[PDB]
Amino acid sequence: GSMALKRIHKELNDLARDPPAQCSAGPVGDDMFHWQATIMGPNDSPYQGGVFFLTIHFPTDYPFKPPKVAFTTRIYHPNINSNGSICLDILRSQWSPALTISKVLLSICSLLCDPNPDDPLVPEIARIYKTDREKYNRIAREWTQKYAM
Amino acid sequence: GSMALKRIHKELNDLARDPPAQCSAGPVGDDMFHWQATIMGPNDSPYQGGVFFLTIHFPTDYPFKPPKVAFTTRIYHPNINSNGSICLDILRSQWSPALTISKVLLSICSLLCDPNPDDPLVPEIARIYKTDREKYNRIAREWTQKYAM
Amino acid sequence: DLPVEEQLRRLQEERTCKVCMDKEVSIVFIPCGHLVVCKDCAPSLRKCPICRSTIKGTVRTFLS
Amino acid sequence: DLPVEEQLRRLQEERTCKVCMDKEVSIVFIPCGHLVVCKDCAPSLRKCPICRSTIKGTVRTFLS
Ligand SMILES: [Zn+2]
Ligand SMILES: [Zn+2]
Ligand SMILES: [Zn+2]
Ligand SMILES: [Zn+2]
Repeated sequence: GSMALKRIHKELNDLARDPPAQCSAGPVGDDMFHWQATIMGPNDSPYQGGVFFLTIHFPTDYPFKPPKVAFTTRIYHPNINSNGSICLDILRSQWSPALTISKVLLSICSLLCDPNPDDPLVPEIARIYKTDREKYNRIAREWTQKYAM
Repeated sequence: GSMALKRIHKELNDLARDPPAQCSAGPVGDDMFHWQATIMGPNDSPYQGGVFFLTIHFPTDYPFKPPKVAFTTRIYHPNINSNGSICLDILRSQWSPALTISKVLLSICSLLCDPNPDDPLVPEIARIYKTDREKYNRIAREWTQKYAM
Repeated sequence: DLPVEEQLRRLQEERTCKVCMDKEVSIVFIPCGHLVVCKDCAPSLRKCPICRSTIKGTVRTFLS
Repeated sequence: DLPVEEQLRRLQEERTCKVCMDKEVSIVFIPCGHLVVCKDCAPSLRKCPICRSTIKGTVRTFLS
């Protein structure tokens, strides 16, 4: 290569040794820059059970720019839009080359477990979430039923 | 301890794992600061065969001051006096805490293999050595015979 | 500390550059004081990748 | 590189302070640039123990 290349090869090669808890990812074709992750809906979120698939796309000048990550799977979460885009700090402003694809998946997981108050990507969902979890989680698990599993 | 203490303990503990080629040393009593080395006259010096014993004395503020080292064994060498003292750069001006007892023994060895022109501790011996090795080595091995083995 | 391998995989991993993650770390950041990247990765960075403290210089390390 | 142990004994030995040889190295010398002693041993030294270059300062390293 490289350099993103020789880097991403380690990334991948490490994600094999020590995969992040809930999921796995990898190259789709021989194009090492186009990845697909599968994330296994985390227990004690309202997404447990269902399985979710995400698309990873490394920029040519990764790790200095953050990778493009977005759910292909349908999902009910205030920080994920109807088109798949994720609303996460590291994915945008807070990204650092120091942090790995492995590490981002994790934070996505934890984001599914704990959505946000200031960030609402979909204001439709956020409001229901704010002080009516009861309702929120029903629709959350309902979608998990319908589209995830 | 320590600190010289905890240091010297490693010194010793390492000199066991990886002893310097020709010799070994260690504490005499429980006084870790009074050591005795035995150095095994190096092959292709005129001292081969014979065995030599040296006395090591660590200063209380070792490694910042160099250890006191001197042959108890008799020896014919321009850089060692009739009383046992060694004339070596590191033993005096060139000492550095970075370097170990192990490392000094080595340089003593190599000093026995290659004496000096500017340093003559015993000018009596140096002159014979200068341009009459023939003679020098005879007396050198002769002493090895008489006192070393 | 658990037997056979590691630290070793881990020990080297603590000592390798944090961005190329290939070359060994060599550069202390000024002023943040992190010894966390190799000589080569440095120029491409404005802020130290660890604390987002902005880099203003480098000291090179000689483990000689 | 030969099997079981080492580097490890050796790897740690490359990373440990050069004078107390107990505590891990933490300090880059100014100006000689050696990262070769731990915080504690430094004060007792005028010259860097490796190259007899005289010390004029220190930078502290944060491997965080
Ligand atoms: Zn690098
Ligand atoms: Zn920093
Ligand atoms: Zn130290
Ligand atoms: Zn130096």
